[PDB]
Amino acid sequence: RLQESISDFYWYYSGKDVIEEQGKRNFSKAMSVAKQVFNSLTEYIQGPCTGNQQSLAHSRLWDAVVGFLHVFAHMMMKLAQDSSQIELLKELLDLQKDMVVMLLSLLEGNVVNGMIARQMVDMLVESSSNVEMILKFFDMFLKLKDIVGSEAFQDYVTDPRGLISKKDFQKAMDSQKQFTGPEIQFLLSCSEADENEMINFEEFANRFQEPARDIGFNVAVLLTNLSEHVPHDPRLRNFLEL
Amino acid sequence: CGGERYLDFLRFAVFVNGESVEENANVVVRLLIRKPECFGPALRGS
Amino acid sequence: MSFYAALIDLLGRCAPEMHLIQAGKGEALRIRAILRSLVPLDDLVGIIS
Amino acid sequence: ALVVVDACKAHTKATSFCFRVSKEKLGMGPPEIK
Amino acid sequence: QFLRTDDEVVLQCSAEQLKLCLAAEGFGNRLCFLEPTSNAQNVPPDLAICCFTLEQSLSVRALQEMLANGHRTLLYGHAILLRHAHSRMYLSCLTTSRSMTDKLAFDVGLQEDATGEACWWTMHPASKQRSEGEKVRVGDDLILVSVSSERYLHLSTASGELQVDASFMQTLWNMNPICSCCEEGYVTGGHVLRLFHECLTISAQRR
Repeated sequence: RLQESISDFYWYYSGKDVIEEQGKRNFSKAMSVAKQVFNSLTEYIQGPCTGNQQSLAHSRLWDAVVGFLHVFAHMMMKLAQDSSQIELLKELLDLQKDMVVMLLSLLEGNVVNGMIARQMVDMLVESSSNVEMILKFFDMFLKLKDIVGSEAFQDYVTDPRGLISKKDFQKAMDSQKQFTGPEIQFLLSCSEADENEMINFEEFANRFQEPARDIGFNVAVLLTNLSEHVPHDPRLRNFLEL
Repeated sequence: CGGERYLDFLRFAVFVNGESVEENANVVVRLLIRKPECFGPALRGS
Repeated sequence: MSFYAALIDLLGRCAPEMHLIQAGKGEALRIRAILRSLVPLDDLVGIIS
Repeated sequence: ALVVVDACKAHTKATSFCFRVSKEKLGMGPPEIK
Repeated sequence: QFLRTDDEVVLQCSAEQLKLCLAAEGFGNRLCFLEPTSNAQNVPPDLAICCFTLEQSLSVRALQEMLANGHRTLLYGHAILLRHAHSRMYLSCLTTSRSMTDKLAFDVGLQEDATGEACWWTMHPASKQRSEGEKVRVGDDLILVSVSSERYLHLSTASGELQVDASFMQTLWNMNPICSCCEEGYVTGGHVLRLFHECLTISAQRR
């Protein structure tokens, strides 16, 4: 009942651009209770009590995390447009940390090719559209800090403060052609104009490197632990190369 | 005469200072069409 | 004749305000749609005459 | 039906055809016919 | 064991109880009519214009922005756009009424364009058996309400014979799935095909 509640709150704010003050604080109250119910869910499961392990699996957790995965791939791709949403984004990602740390412990201590691990992967292929969006979001802001340190950007900085113009940065990331087509203008809207002569790639490379660290950590722990438990599966081989 | 001691109260529930409130006007008309017997027997088929 | 008369006036003053019709807010012109459908217009002419 | 017949009076006992591969004494479906 | 998006389904009501359904003419007589399938042993029922597919199932808050600006399995309290299979157009409620009784009830029809002010149908459970938010088990008694006119699609009885209408009166229905995800290049029921071997015709009294 929390999931379709707050996803209904997302559709109300799908239209307009920014989130005001009272809508922000009602959304912070919305997940600080959801952080508690995940923390209390994983303590029924933390000791390997198989009497609870194969009882959550037949319950309705599977569509519960699916609806939570739908708002996670849309909120962080909308809350990354303004510098005054960041402390909410600083506390949305750790909620997503605190739901996969449950999801680690659900499949722990099992056999190599088990059924819990077999029903662990069908959510990943049922939500295959919007697990890509979080997987892309961990790529744009990790490829950037290697591009911005390369020697190609020194052939584009001319200002003494490093304020690369937006008209020059568009050809810059088009030159080092590791990116894609439509992604490089989404990165334009994630910067700040300040009369359009400034993007200030000092802060823009590491504004998101800090808070997205440990949530980006344990998703590698998922896709490893699913791989070397259930091998020879085609759909998991269609994930980790992204 | 039982309705005239009910519908007078609803008249003060969706109207203040000559302006019609909107958060209450929507919710009252959902209810009294979910049960059509709140309308009289002339509204069902006289 | 006072019950049906005092039924209509609350259906009257629950009709949405006119400046919520210039904005096409889908409730405010579907509440009017149901409210226009219940009592026809010509029957209102018979009472007032 | 041994000819075609009116659909308003075509009984099961009147007409009931059936696909087989020979004539021996005899949810979603299984994928048999190609 | 459940219902499913992109399934050919068929409406069924039962009311002198029988087994009824909803077929539509298409390209002329867009007002929907009713047909009985309780008598399959002596007569075939023409059910080939009675099959409906499922396209969208989304929540009643989600579609407002859709009116402003692939397998999602369906739950109660959702909203459903369902289309006619043969005639290709969508089912909808209407504005006028041929009730001839001032019974304050519109009558369903079909619509070409999917500009969905009125061609959406929401789902509702029968009693305290199930409730809001649970999934839709196969073969269940539902209640369908229009989003626009907010009426129930119900079976009319008192007006001589029986037909469908759109009023404030509850009426159970059914889903009864007839198709699913078929396989590559096989044969199923209800289709249309040829009979080569140079074929198997009939003439242009033509028996």
